[PDB]
Amino acid sequence: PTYTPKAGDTTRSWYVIDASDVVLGRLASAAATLLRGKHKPTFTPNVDGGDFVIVINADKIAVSGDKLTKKFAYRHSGYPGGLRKRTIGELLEKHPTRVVENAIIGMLPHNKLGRQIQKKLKVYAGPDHPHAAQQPIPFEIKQVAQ
Amino acid sequence: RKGILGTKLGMTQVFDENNKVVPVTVVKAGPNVVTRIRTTERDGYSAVQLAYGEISPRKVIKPVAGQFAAAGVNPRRHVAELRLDDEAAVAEYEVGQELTAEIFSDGAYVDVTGTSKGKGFAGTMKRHGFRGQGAAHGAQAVHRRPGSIGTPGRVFKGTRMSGRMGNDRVTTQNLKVHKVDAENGVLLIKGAIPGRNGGLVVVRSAIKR
Amino acid sequence: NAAARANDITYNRLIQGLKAAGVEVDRKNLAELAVSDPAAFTALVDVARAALPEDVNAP
Amino acid sequence: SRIGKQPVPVPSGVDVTINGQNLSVKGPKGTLTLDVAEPISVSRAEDGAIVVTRPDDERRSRSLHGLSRTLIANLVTGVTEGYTQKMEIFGVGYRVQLKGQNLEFALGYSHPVLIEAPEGITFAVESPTKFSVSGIDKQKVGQISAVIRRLRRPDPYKGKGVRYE
RNA sequence: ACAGGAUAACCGCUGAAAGCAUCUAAGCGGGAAACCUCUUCCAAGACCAGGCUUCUCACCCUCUAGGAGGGAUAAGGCCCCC
RNA sequence: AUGGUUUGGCACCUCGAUGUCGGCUCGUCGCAUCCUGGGGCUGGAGCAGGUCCCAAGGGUUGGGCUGUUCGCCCAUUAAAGCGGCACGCGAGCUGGGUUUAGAACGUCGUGAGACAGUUCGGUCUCUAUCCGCCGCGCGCGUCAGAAGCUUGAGGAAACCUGUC
RNA sequence: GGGGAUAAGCUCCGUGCGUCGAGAGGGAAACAGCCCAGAUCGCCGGCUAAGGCCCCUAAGCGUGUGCUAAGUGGAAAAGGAUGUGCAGUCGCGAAGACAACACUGGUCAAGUGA
Repeated sequence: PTYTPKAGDTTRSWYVIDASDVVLGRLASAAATLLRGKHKPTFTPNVDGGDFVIVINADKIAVSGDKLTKKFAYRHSGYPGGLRKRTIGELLEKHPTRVVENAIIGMLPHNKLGRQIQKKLKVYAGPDHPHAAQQPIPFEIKQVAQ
Repeated sequence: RKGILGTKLGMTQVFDENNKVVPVTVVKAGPNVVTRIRTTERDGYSAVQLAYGEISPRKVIKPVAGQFAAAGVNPRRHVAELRLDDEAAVAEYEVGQELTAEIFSDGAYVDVTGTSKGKGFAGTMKRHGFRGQGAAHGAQAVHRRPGSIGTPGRVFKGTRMSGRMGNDRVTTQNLKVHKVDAENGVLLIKGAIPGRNGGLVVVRSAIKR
Repeated sequence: NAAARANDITYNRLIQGLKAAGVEVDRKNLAELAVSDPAAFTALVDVARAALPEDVNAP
Repeated sequence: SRIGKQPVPVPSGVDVTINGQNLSVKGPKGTLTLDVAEPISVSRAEDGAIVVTRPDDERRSRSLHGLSRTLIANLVTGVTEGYTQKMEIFGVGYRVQLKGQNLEFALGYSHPVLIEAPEGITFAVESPTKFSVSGIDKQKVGQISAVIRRLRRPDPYKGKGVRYE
């Protein structure tokens, strides 16, 4: 029958993605694919056999159009009139990592498995990360030509 | 911003030089000893920690005794933190330094912070000042109940209904210090400060005035 | 698809090349090869590449 | 477009430094720094000028080309001789004079009015009724001139206040 | 409340396309009880479940020695009591 | 052209039950702004207005008459806003009006009787299962067991105005 | 086609018109009546229909030539409007065109107007 991963089959590797001057949606989709484990031939929707992803230079990220000042990030507290909105500009200048985190999180499934997969994403506004001990492999977003 | 820990003693009456009456609350701004310095390079924020009250050394548990010994001072009953703005402000305190009442001056404006009295389980009439319904003209057993609660058929969050009341930290702003008695370490603060007699309060320079 | 993109080819181009090359192995065993024996899958990718036209977008 | 194609002459005695798009100029009146838009490059022509070269003819670049040229011209003429704005009052009882570095007017308000002099500009008052400001950057001079102009609401009836020459 | 930031209507500065002009398409400023801070309070079940410290910092037995189970303790806590 | 806030039209929804108006108590939202805030032109001299853009943070009175909403009036006020939400809210209250049985007047009917005509009187049931909401605990978790002091992501509250 | 205000998820007729009723499966987010297609049962085989191929979500961040700056795409009218692409005309013009400094003269320097 079809191959199925066992207890000790999954192996993880660490990729670090430099978000300087990268389109937000492109980087978000690439990181979501990496987290999901879609690039592995051993992929299985049941298991989170993905890889850990580190995103540095989150504040240098690229947003096209005039979305920097016209795209809103919404949140409701639950109390009446508890709706708060921030454009990507102030969100970037206050919590730079949150824009990338939200974008990446929106593109991966909303199950409990998605919640477990989210644990494997680390983003940083600076040019450096504290995960040098794992020796992440630099990752570049290429396109397979057909 | 200066600050000190004190105890509410009670309220009394005094007269100023225009013969007007001033109702003053007496606060025992007792001696405080600085126990710890919070620094940005270590804790991420600048603040100073003060100890107040007298307690028997056989009453303090071992962790607290160890902390006080590491500070280098004998244990006190109460410990609290004063949050400053920057390192230049916290440079003037050092561990073991004693603060007494005279850091304040006559006529200064202060911010007293205390824990309000407990009122227990209180109805909306008392907890929120709801106007009642009629006591006559046919009203049937609704003399004190809230009434309506008011498409989705849902009681929205924040409903001002009955519940426990009191026992919350309260700050009263822009109180004037009528007199600073240095002999007894007593502040005479014009007005009413939160909490019961014998409770802990924090006296700080006003943030507004 | 995952194993083919590991060999720098898309799934659809791979399927077209496999069809043109005449190999009659199905998707179940293609996945079995991709999981179990990567060498065979790589060889199949090469033969599909050979069987493809020189300009796939040509009319 | 049309104006941009003409290189602006650079006087010999004024130093021009080009660092990619960061352009800095040291003149007798002082120094000013300008940043050029990215679709256009500027190279100092060896004949004592700078070249405003636009390589594209799409709307953004074609509109920015002449703007960049005239901005560079303004920068060089402001670093060479500077810029001067002349001002005055109309009406009666309106007095103006310079108090050190800061400007004080008595337009008739119940309080004295002071204006703070920013960097790069200086106030000249040779008469209570008329006076002037001068600087090395045209934009700042214009902004401060308008600010001082604002001290009275417009008078279509009597014309009491301040107006340019 | 004071003060700061970004703004609305609006007032502007510096100017192109469009040799002039144009508060504008490049830019730069002012501008409100609205917005973000600022004041008061809750808040790490904030599952990214945080931080600074301080205290205890050890003793058995069983199955089979892989892990587990049981017992007795320290710092401390609770019950009973006022 | 908008809206379904007014009367409508349809009868898709319920007749093995979806309370009908006002009032009280408690809300929440919109801005098509009544006051307060910033503006502009004035057929704006100043005062004061006219009209218009931005602006929803807070505030927006007490009585007489009527069951009333509506409305008129009396005193004020900075102002006495317009609307949505089963024309909000009766397992929260009222029962004055409407809407049973008693009785009378006018009118219609030979008569029993009748009148989107009037008048007086006339039972408003329930121990909260679930969601929701206000408070309070128990258990477990946060990679040994504890204890002090805390940062705060994130929320909540408050925001009025006059005279001199 | 009639009635109604050619308004209704209004009502009434005709139709070798359809579907549902009595019809699963795939698509349209969900969605009796729309689109594809009529389920005898099993298969861890293959090709396709409608609809689709950045991630959710299977398959294209496909190839070539152009357009859009409005997040248009991803709701709507009378009407208003120096946006822009293409094509067609005409007016004026190196005898120097337009601007700048009603109609005329000098500088200037190619396009300038509907």
